[PDB]
Amino acid sequence: SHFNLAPLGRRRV
Amino acid sequence: SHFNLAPLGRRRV
Amino acid sequence: EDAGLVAEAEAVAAGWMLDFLCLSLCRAFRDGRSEDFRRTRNSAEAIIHGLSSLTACQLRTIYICQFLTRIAAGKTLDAQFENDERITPLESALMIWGSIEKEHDKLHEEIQNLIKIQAIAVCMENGNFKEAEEVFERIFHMPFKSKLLMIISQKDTFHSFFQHFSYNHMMEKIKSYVNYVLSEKSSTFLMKAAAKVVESKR
Amino acid sequence: EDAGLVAEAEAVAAGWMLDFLCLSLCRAFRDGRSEDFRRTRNSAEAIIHGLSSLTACQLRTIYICQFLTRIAAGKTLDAQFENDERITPLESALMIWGSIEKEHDKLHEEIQNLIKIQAIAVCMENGNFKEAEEVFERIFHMPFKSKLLMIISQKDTFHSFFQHFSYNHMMEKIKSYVNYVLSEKSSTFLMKAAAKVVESKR
Repeated sequence: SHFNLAPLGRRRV
Repeated sequence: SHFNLAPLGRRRV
Repeated sequence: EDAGLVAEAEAVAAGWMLDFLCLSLCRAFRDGRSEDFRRTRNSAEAIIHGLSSLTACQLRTIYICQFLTRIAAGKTLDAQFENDERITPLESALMIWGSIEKEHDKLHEEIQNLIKIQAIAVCMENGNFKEAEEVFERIFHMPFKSKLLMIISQKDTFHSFFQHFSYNHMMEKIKSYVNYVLSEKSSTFLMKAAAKVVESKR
Repeated sequence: EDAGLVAEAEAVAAGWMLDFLCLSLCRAFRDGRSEDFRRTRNSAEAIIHGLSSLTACQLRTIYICQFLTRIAAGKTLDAQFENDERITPLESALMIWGSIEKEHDKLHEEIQNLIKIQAIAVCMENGNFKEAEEVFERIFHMPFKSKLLMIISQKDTFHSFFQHFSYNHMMEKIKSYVNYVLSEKSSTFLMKAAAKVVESKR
């Protein structure tokens, strides 16, 4: 994937 | 709301 | 002052980018380049959200971009463009069309009528007769109100009436309008400067 | 040809907008204007997605924007910037930092080390010692590897070591780098032309 500047989604913390 | 060009979400059809 | 002058320069550039993106969006719409249209739409939206102030001219530009996006999504009945989820894409386009500060000439009226008709037709072509009647109630006026009511009542999805006032007919009239917007801002700064650079290389 | 020349003009303008947005993103980062940064980030992202081709220079610009966005979200441990959900924002920034075609000078090394240290520290300040160790394992090299291991093992979240190699320290070094990027592209077309318009009015 992708040239994302913003997050791709939420991460499991 | 907002000056949206894209949809705000999905519609109930 | 320094920071202020930078902020002003940024406002100026934002205005240039908005115009350029509108122009690009119109061309993609005219050419039927769906993916380019989607991407240009996202860019235009981001630039608009980034504006901290607007002039009347920019508001018109915004409406034009919103109008085309709703039209492009005319048959996507599951797309929600308004806070009120009941409003279909074409109904949303109709509202924007009626808000734009522009002359209500023949073309304006033709487009208005075709959108009203297709707003009902797209629902019927999906077999959603209940929703078609609901769209009718919200919209309705024109000389075809009674005929549309009857067509909906009889569930005559492919009535000859729609053959004439078709989706393609609606699209061609709007493309005619787009050609007008195109010629009107083909001279905006950003596009003009870029064209100059391209030519300055030939 | 006509359509081709328009397409080239659009590519040229897109390149101008990318540079201008990078500059604006850097300034917002430097000034701590969080909302402007977020909006400029969304605009830059849209423009990037709209590019159909890239030059080495533009790739560097993209990396710079990605780097700053990860840094700005350094303490947002629930933000997923990579396909692999295990990668934290600072670890993502670290990877980008190590990819950018730039000289590995003293400042480069200072930033690299501070990011590695804070990637672990932010997890510990959240009480996530298991995740801190996992970040350590993925990252680890530097002369502080053994000390970090010990700090993690002893759960010494506020160890004096972190007081020196703090988040603020990391941010100030990166802001120094931003000042460099800023001066390097303050002369890119769009910004220069806009500044000229603003001055042409004074």
